[PDB]
Amino acid sequence: WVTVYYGVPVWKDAETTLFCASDAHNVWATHACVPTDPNPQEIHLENVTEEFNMWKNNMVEQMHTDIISLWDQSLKPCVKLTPLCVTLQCTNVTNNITDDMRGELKNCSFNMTTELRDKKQKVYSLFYRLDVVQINENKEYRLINCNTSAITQACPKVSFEPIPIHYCAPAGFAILKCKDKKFNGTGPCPSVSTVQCTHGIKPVVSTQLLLNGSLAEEEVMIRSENITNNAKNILVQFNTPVQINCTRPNNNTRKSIRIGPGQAFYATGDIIGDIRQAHCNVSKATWNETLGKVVKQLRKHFGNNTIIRFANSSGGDLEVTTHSFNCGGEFFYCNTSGLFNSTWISNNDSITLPCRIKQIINMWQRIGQAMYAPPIQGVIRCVSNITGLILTRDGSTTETFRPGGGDMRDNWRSELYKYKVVKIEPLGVAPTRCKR
Amino acid sequence: WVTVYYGVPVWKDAETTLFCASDAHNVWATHACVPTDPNPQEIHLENVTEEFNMWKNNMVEQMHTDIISLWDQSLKPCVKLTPLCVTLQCTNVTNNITDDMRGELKNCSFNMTTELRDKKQKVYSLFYRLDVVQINENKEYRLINCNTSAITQACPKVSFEPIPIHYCAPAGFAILKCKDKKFNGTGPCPSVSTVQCTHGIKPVVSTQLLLNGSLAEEEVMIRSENITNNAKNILVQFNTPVQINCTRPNNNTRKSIRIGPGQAFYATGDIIGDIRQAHCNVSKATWNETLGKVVKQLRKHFGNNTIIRFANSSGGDLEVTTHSFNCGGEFFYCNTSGLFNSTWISNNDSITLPCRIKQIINMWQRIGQAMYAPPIQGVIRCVSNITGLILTRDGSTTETFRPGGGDMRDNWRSELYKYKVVKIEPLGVAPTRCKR
Amino acid sequence: DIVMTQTPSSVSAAVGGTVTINCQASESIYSGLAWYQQKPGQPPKLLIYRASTLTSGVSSRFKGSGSGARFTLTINDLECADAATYYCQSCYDTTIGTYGSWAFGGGTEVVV
Amino acid sequence: GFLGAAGSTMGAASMTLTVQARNLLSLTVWGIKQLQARVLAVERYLRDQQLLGIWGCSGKLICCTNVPWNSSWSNRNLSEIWDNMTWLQWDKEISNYTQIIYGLLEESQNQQEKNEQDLLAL
Amino acid sequence: GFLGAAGSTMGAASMTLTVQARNLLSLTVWGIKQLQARVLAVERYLRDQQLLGIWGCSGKLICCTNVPWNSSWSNRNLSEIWDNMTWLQWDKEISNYTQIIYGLLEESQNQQEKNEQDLLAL
Amino acid sequence: GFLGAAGSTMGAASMTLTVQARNLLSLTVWGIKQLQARVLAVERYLRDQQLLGIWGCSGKLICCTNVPWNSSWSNRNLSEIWDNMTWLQWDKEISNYTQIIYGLLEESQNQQEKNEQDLLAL
Ligand SMILES: *[C@@H]1O[C@H](CO)[C@@H](O[C@@H]2O[C@H](CO)[C@@H](O[C@@H]3O[C@H](CO)[C@@H](O)[C@H](O[C@H]4O[C@H](CO)[C@@H](O)[C@H](O)[C@@H]4O)[C@@H]3O)[C@H](O)[C@H]2NC(C)=O)[C@H](O)[C@H]1NC(C)=O
Ligand SMILES: *[C@@H]1O[C@H](CO)[C@@H](O[C@@H]2O[C@H](CO)[C@@H](O[C@@H]3O[C@H](CO)[C@@H](O)[C@H](O[C@H]4O[C@H](CO)[C@@H](O)[C@H](O)[C@@H]4O)[C@@H]3O)[C@H](O)[C@H]2NC(C)=O)[C@H](O)[C@H]1NC(C)=O
Ligand SMILES: *[C@@H]1O[C@H](CO)[C@@H](O[C@@H]2O[C@H](CO)[C@@H](O)[C@H](O)[C@H]2NC(C)=O)[C@H](O)[C@H]1NC(C)=O
Ligand SMILES: *[C@@H]1O[C@H](CO)[C@@H](O[C@@H]2O[C@H](CO)[C@@H](O)[C@H](O)[C@H]2NC(C)=O)[C@H](O)[C@H]1NC(C)=O
Ligand SMILES: *[C@@H]1O[C@H](CO)[C@@H](O[C@@H]2O[C@H](CO)[C@@H](O)[C@H](O)[C@H]2NC(C)=O)[C@H](O)[C@H]1NC(C)=O
Ligand SMILES: *[C@@H]1O[C@H](CO)[C@@H](O[C@@H]2O[C@H](CO)[C@@H](O)[C@H](O)[C@H]2NC(C)=O)[C@H](O)[C@H]1NC(C)=O
Ligand SMILES: *[C@@H]1O[C@H](CO)[C@@H](O[C@@H]2O[C@H](CO)[C@@H](O)[C@H](O)[C@H]2NC(C)=O)[C@H](O)[C@H]1NC(C)=O
Ligand SMILES: *[C@@H]1O[C@H](CO)[C@@H](O[C@@H]2O[C@H](CO)[C@@H](O)[C@H](O)[C@H]2NC(C)=O)[C@H](O)[C@H]1NC(C)=O
Ligand SMILES: *[C@@H]1O[C@H](CO)[C@@H](O[C@@H]2O[C@H](CO)[C@@H](O)[C@H](O)[C@H]2NC(C)=O)[C@H](O)[C@H]1NC(C)=O
Ligand SMILES: *[C@@H]1O[C@H](CO)[C@@H](O)[C@H](O)[C@H]1NC(C)=O
Ligand SMILES: *[C@@H]1O[C@H](CO)[C@@H](O)[C@H](O)[C@H]1NC(C)=O
Ligand SMILES: *[C@@H]1O[C@H](CO)[C@@H](O)[C@H](O)[C@H]1NC(C)=O
Ligand SMILES: *[C@@H]1O[C@H](CO)[C@@H](O)[C@H](O)[C@H]1NC(C)=O
Ligand SMILES: *[C@@H]1O[C@H](CO)[C@@H](O)[C@H](O)[C@H]1NC(C)=O
Ligand SMILES: *[C@@H]1O[C@H](CO)[C@@H](O)[C@H](O)[C@H]1NC(C)=O
Ligand SMILES: *[C@@H]1O[C@H](CO)[C@@H](O)[C@H](O)[C@H]1NC(C)=O
Ligand SMILES: *[C@@H]1O[C@H](CO)[C@@H](O)[C@H](O)[C@H]1NC(C)=O
Ligand SMILES: *[C@@H]1O[C@H](CO)[C@@H](O)[C@H](O)[C@H]1NC(C)=O
Ligand SMILES: *[C@@H]1O[C@H](CO)[C@@H](O)[C@H](O)[C@H]1NC(C)=O
Ligand SMILES: *[C@@H]1O[C@H](CO)[C@@H](O)[C@H](O)[C@H]1NC(C)=O
Ligand SMILES: *[C@@H]1O[C@H](CO)[C@@H](O)[C@H](O)[C@H]1NC(C)=O
Ligand SMILES: *[C@@H]1O[C@H](CO)[C@@H](O)[C@H](O)[C@H]1NC(C)=O
Ligand SMILES: *[C@@H]1O[C@H](CO)[C@@H](O)[C@H](O)[C@H]1NC(C)=O
Ligand SMILES: *[C@@H]1O[C@H](CO)[C@@H](O)[C@H](O)[C@H]1NC(C)=O
Ligand SMILES: *[C@@H]1O[C@H](CO)[C@@H](O)[C@H](O)[C@H]1NC(C)=O
Ligand SMILES: *[C@@H]1O[C@H](CO)[C@@H](O)[C@H](O)[C@H]1NC(C)=O
Ligand SMILES: *[C@@H]1O[C@H](CO)[C@@H](O)[C@H](O)[C@H]1NC(C)=O
Ligand SMILES: *[C@@H]1O[C@H](CO)[C@@H](O)[C@H](O)[C@H]1NC(C)=O
Ligand SMILES: *[C@@H]1O[C@H](CO)[C@@H](O)[C@H](O)[C@H]1NC(C)=O
Ligand SMILES: *[C@@H]1O[C@H](CO)[C@@H](O)[C@H](O)[C@H]1NC(C)=O
Ligand SMILES: *[C@@H]1O[C@H](CO)[C@@H](O)[C@H](O)[C@H]1NC(C)=O
Ligand SMILES: *[C@@H]1O[C@H](CO)[C@@H](O)[C@H](O)[C@H]1NC(C)=O
Ligand SMILES: *[C@@H]1O[C@H](CO)[C@@H](O)[C@H](O)[C@H]1NC(C)=O
Repeated sequence: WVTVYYGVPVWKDAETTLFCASDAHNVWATHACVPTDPNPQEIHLENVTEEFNMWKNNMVEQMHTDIISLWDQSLKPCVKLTPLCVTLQCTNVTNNITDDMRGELKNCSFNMTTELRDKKQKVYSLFYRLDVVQINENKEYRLINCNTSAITQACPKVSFEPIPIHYCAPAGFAILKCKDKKFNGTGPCPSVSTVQCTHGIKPVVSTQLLLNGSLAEEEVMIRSENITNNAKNILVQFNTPVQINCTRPNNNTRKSIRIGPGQAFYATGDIIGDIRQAHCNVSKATWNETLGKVVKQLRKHFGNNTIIRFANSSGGDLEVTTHSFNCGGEFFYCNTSGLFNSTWISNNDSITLPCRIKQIINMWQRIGQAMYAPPIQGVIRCVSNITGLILTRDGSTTETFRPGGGDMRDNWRSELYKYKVVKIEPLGVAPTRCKR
Repeated sequence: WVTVYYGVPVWKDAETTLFCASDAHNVWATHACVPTDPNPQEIHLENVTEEFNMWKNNMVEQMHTDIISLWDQSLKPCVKLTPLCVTLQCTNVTNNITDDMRGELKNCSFNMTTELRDKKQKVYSLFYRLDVVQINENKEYRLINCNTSAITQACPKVSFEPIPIHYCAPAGFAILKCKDKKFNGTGPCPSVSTVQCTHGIKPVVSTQLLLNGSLAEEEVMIRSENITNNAKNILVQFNTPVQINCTRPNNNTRKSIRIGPGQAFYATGDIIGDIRQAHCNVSKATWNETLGKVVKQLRKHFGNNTIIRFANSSGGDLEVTTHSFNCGGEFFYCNTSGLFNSTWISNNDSITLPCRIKQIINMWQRIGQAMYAPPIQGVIRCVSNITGLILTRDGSTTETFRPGGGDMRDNWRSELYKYKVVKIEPLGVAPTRCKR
Repeated sequence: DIVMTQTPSSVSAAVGGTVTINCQASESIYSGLAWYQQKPGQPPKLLIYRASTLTSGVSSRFKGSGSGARFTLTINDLECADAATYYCQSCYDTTIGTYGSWAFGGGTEVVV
Repeated sequence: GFLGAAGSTMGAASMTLTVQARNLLSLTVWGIKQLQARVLAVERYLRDQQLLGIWGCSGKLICCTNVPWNSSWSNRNLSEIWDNMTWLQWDKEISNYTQIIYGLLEESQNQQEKNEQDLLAL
Repeated sequence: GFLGAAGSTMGAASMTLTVQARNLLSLTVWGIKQLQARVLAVERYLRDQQLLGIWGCSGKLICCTNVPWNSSWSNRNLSEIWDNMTWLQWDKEISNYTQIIYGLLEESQNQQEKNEQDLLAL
Repeated sequence: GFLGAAGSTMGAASMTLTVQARNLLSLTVWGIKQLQARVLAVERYLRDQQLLGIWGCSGKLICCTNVPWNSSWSNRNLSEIWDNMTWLQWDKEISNYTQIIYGLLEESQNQQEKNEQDLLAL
């Protein structure tokens, strides 16, 4: 009566270690990944439904951990800049500088160490206002992190380009994927297929806007753990890109300073041509249409005649109040208020966002490990696809939404929401009419 | 009809990871190897031929990588000498010094750090000319690597003796070996046998001459990737050793200087007795006979009446123009022109080679990691077996050959040329007359 | 360690016509075989080397072939040219990898 | 397709059992992680094979045993189980008897082997 | 000798099959390398055993199957293959049909096991 | 109990053989140590299974062979060995013949498989 069957096609929810694969000096060491399958297979499961939950998906946690650990390993061999924690004697840059950019750059000089222990050298360099603090309340200044953390120079040969990786299941596991074009992140998913590896995902880091991800295939999607709870984020995925063009219109020079045997510091040298403010342009008509689509869908949760208003972010550190990104190797902090300034009532041009630049970066919102971004010579221009927003509710007929930042995890759960990891359990039994 | 057989004696070329074994404070950590088999077996394969290629043998690559990595691990716990990058005030040693050695040693003094951060000490030591550069074009000098690399003192307790290791295949693999006494490195090898482990191979490092390897059993062998191509090396294996006796006839003292808590630097102290030039002696008659044998075999590739001439090396750094070796813990750079000075026409005494000594060593031709060799007290004498040469063609009836250096890989492919790694593939099928 | 077996030990003929001598190696010698003719009173003379090449001290009358471990010698016409004992010699010892280890089988007496 | 039979009924799915069986074996970040994953995959494989060995089903995808169905585990008809239900549904229906059945299978095999020795000793 | 049969003919070599079978299992430099090598050796062993399981040849060095020889794979005679050829030569002669034969063996075993269950259910 | 049969006689102990069989598989300090231990445990398991395969006892806890007892190994009576002695005592009594018996078992199995092929070819 009891018949034992091996190879039974059943599974259970499971948490395991995933490995990366890559389709082939990068900060994320993507060369360390397993080469991908040039033609991966996908199997449709007929008559199979499954329950998914993107808010409890541990694939997000592994991606978060791998990214931070790789980032830290990439700085391990790079030169430390601790000899720079000196008193800087410093004044402003006033040569051909545009107003409202005036006061942003400073010309500082100091006594730096050199190749021999017995010698000192006088050097000078330019710094951005956001990287220094005044101590002598020319005036004495110090680098902003000298009383809290060590500063490590990023290696100039290492790229920050967000080259995508694929996550792949180990033997004994499978990754289930949703195909439902309207899936909102939780509950039954009527159309499921299996893959061994995920689509390539770019480890892009941003705050208020998501700059280079996937677009919704059909309708604009609004996803949240609750919607109702004002303590939760709302992730909005666009079904069309919004093009954004960013620039740093200052032709800079770069020079190296030897600070000890085998070690050098890269300093901003001087500026060729006039000094101008960094900025980003967003097409105006596209932005307007894009919000109109978002509002029509937000209203489904708030009421047919509910008014929706957008407002800018709350006060706080640039890292949480501005739109930040790494592009061309520079770290931009842009003012987004020009994008969130409207009230939506029931029934060519551009928006220019001014930006600030910082060289001393606390990359993962951790304290004690500061990275110094060496300057880049020449002029930087970037073009990217805005694919979505992170919004919060500002919380009786009007709702107000504000952009905001969030955990790094929220920028990855937006791509991994369709995937689930299960383990295969091949043994099972059933009654039959046979006996040995 | 189809019968499946398991344990079928067939194999394919393969690349895997080999592990070391050793027959049992050493720089190569040979104690970390698997103890060897006191009586290893070898199986002759009757009626089996195989194709070998020593120029594409990946066993060479693993040996190269293991040696470099072990070398670096051995210096990990050793004291750094960065406090020595100071201005040295320095003069010549003129006390009882032999002419043509005069100017080689210098008496330098400097302000060194000490146990307490608040104190400095005046110390002096002797340096070889090749380890310093003049900066003030007594005169100011600096150590030669202070503008390019960190200097690490080798631990005085660590031995550089080239204790041999054996490479062994993992389960599922076998190492095939040639027995053909005239095998020239490529093509069919009529007599093959199997081993699990290789013979012991000494990790000896040298340039122009190979100082302690295997000898040819019968005839002198000339091996090359091409012979015809002037861009390729020719490896010549002797069938008899040539004895070479090297010495450093200077009785030196050694003293330690405390440079900080738990740290000390080893300095050359002073010289007891007269100061003399380091040198090596090669028996003259043996060298002459040995070249005559090499020439008779070289002519087989160049023509019956072709004249063969030997000449010394081209200009460049000592690391590539001289014969270098590590013996007794000292690093010698010897002038070999006395050995390559003849023209060979169709149809007791000694050769003395003067030598130079360096303490700051860029061991693997890498830049950024410099090793400092602490001095050795007393007098050093070494005796070794020259087993072969690395020659290149200086490229119409006369051929000229010059000794030269090469990759470290060429000193190991000369021992591993007889071995090949294959993997075993035990399943196969064949037609038979049976059916279940 | 290579053992050569030679057969027949005694071969004869009428005057005129051919006879053959066979030789079997215990292991392939990859054609490293030599044939020698030893008349009473002298050392053996080399006739054939590397299985089938003549030394030119011998005419086309002596021909042979083979490969691997098995070889034969054919004497095309016997005019009472000899009363030699013919020997099969291995010139390569595959167990050593050299040409410095030789082996001979017993010989064959040819009578005519 | 590896899980292609997931939507098939039990009597339809258990014909493609080798499809899943063939896919069970298949110091830096992304370095040490692979070594650890490989070891665990091997352990899982071996535990399942050991159980088939213990129950006397080694080398088979389908094996009959001599253990009776106790009814209370599932009182469904064979024509209902094999034709109108999938393996996922079945696995849920009797998930809590897994340990009962395995214990019964183990004892039966021990008794069988002892009896075979008594006959070979005759 | 582990590869001692390499120069033997197929019909001579396949008598010493256990010689090779017995030798398949046998953070510093030369530290981590051994751990990685051991794991891979285990995986190779298991993949070969799984195939013998799937084809119904588990536990045997020599097993007959019920799959016909298709001739086009090799049209040699049995007296030629078994007596005048070595396994290295044979492996080269039919190397490109390896995947064909394995697929045929797998399907045959699945059909056999299903039929045995139908008989035990009778 | 895992070693509960240690004090039992041989004829009593060899009824609970699955108890021990089921327990054979079960970069920081206490990190790397577990990974190394797991690999070695797997290797030990596989070596024992390979021997049972080679001797023709795969899948069994108890298997009869066709190898005779040579008497000189132990000249005790069956009623003495099975009823008045434990496995620990027995293991000591014949510990030095272990390699003899294993060699005999291996050759016997090779002869048996070759003969079975000759019959299936008939
Ligand atoms: C969103 O996606 C877009 C599109 O993929 C991406 O824009 C790309 O950014 C990279 C880096 O800023 C650009 O690549 C550079 O192009 C210039 C053109 O002359 C080259 O000179 C650069 O090479 C130098 O810098 C390299 C830095 O590692 C060095 O390695 C190299 O040796 C040179 O020094 C470099 O190729 C790329 O062209 C754009 N793509 C387009 C279409 O413009 C954008 O950055 C993404 N957004 C975000 C926020 O990540
Ligand atoms: C080619 O091979 C030859 C022969 O093997 C080899 O010569 C050997 O070199 C070593 C090292 O130079 C010699 O060993 C030394 O012998 C002296 C004799 O009194 C000892 O005092 C030495 O011991 C001191 O130094 C050790 C260094 O680690 C310390 O550990 C120890 O505590 C002592 O301080 C040491 O034993 C050896 O004697 C010679 N062999 C002969 C026969 O002379 C040669 O170097 C090789 N060539 C190359 C280039 O490698
Ligand atoms: C390191 O120095 C900075 C700069 O003085 C300190 O940050 C300031 O802390 C005061 C505390 O009330 C704030 O009002 C200032 O606005 C802060 N300055 C900036 C630039 O944010 C910082 O707290 C010091 N760190 C420690 C550990 O004392
Ligand atoms: C971001 O940009 C907006 C406008 O470009 C800045 O808004 C101004 O803020 C001052 C603060 O009191 C107001 O008085 C002005 O009326 C605001 N202008 C507008 C058009 O609203 C805003 O301050 C910028 N944010 C930051 C952090 O600099
Ligand atoms: C470090 O200092 C050395 C010594 O001055 C530099 O090497 C010299 O470079 C010049 C360049 O033309 C050569 O002509 C000299 O012959 C070199 N000297 C020696 C001793 O080789 C070296 O280049 C400096 N390193 C760096 C990175 O600048
Ligand atoms: C190696 O030794 C040889 C001779 O022992 C040196 O050769 C001398 O070089 C100078 C350079 O112009 C010549 O004028 C002499 O005539 C050479 N002597 C002989 C006998 O040829 C050679 O320079 C030494 N090499 C080095 C790098 O010092
Ligand atoms: C999904 O379910 C449908 C029916 O619910 C299955 O359809 C059967 O397909 C077979 C194929 O030959 C037909 O013979 C049956 O008659 C179909 N069912 C009905 C009710 O007509 C379909 O095969 C299922 N998918 C899978 C993977 O089994
Ligand atoms: C290598 O080849 C030779 C022949 O080519 C094999 O010799 C055979 O050895 C067996 C041993 O009993 C004899 O019965 C055969 O008659 C021999 N062959 C001939 C043509 O006489 C030798 O055994 C082969 N080596 C291996 C390992 O098989
Ligand atoms: C330990 O030894 C004692 C006797 O020396 C064993 O006792 C036997 O227990 C069985 C249980 O049914 C009885 O039938 C036997 O008659 C007992 N022996 C005697 C001499 O009466 C006891 O079982 C042993 N323990 C173990 C684990 O076997
Ligand atoms: C530098 O910036 C400070 C900021 O308030 C300003 O007061 C000062 O006048 C500036 N100096 C120059 C030279 O512009
Ligand atoms: C900084 O001061 C130095 C002093 O001479 C000057 O040469 C340099 O141009 C200044 N840099 C800027 C950007 O004002
Ligand atoms: C360097 O040190 C000297 C010492 O008196 C000081 O006067 C000078 O201002 C320092 N220079 C800088 C740029 O800090
Ligand atoms: C997602 O859709 C499901 C469909 O029933 C719904 O229950 C769930 O509440 C939706 N998610 C949110 C955040 O509303
Ligand atoms: C958040 O979701 C839970 C789900 O049950 C719900 O009970 C809770 O009320 C939600 N939060 C708010 C503020 O509604
Ligand atoms: C943004 O628009 C302004 C409008 O005049 C233009 O001058 C500027 O160059 C644009 N910026 C970019 C990045 O194109
Ligand atoms: C970005 O640059 C492209 C260049 O062709 C331009 O067409 C596009 O309109 C620009 N986007 C914005 C927002 O100005
Ligand atoms: C979009 O354009 C229409 C045109 O009249 C305008 O009324 C509306 O306010 C615009 N919306 C935004 C967000 O700019
Ligand atoms: C948002 O806009 C208001 C307008 O007055 C401004 O005061 C506030 O500081 C802005 N928020 C940020 C983060 O700039
Ligand atoms: C928001 O809209 C008001 C409408 O008059 C405008 O004055 C204000 O400048 C706008 N804010 C931004 C940041 O553009
Ligand atoms: C910056 O100025 C230098 C001066 O020659 C010029 O060569 C370079 O192209 C300029 N860079 C840009 C982006 O204009
Ligand atoms: C933006 O989206 C368009 C859609 O087709 C795509 O072609 C383009 O490459 C995207 N740009 C980026 C930076 O991904
Ligand atoms: C030291 O060596 C230099 C090298 O040219 C020489 O000129 C100088 O005279 C030497 N000094 C002594 C004291 O010998
Ligand atoms: C170096 O100079 C010191 C100074 O007194 C002297 O004592 C010592 O002997 C000198 N060393 C040599 C080798 O000349
Ligand atoms: C040590 O420092 C003092 C400071 O004046 C200097 O005079 C002396 O020459 C230095 N000594 C050496 C050996 O460098
Ligand atoms: C080695 O010997 C083989 C024998 O045929 C020959 O073909 C090959 O060219 C030789 N190697 C060189 C470098 O000549
Ligand atoms: C090097 O060897 C290759 C082998 O085919 C040959 O073609 C080439 O000509 C050789 N080089 C020279 C310079 O002959
Ligand atoms: C080399 O030969 C010379 C000849 O006089 C001798 O004095 C010297 O000691 C020898 N060197 C060695 C290392 O034996
Ligand atoms: C090396 O020293 C030994 C010591 O007996 C001597 O016999 C030999 O000739 C010397 N070799 C040379 C090249 O002088
Ligand atoms: C070897 O010795 C002979 C003796 O006459 C001499 O002619 C020949 O040139 C010598 N060769 C060398 C390389 O010294
Ligand atoms: C080789 O000998 C010649 C002889 O004049 C010499 O000039 C040349 O520098 C020597 N080569 C080396 C590396 O010493
Ligand atoms: C090379 O031979 C010539 C021949 O006269 C000789 O003068 C010269 O010194 C020799 N070179 C060396 C380095 O011994
Ligand atoms: C060096 O000199 C010291 C002085 O006593 C002596 O003891 C030692 O043996 C000498 N070393 C040699 C190799 O002669
Ligand atoms: C040199 O070769 C001879 C040859 O028998 C050997 O005995 C001696 O030990 C060898 N010397 C070295 C250093 O290997």
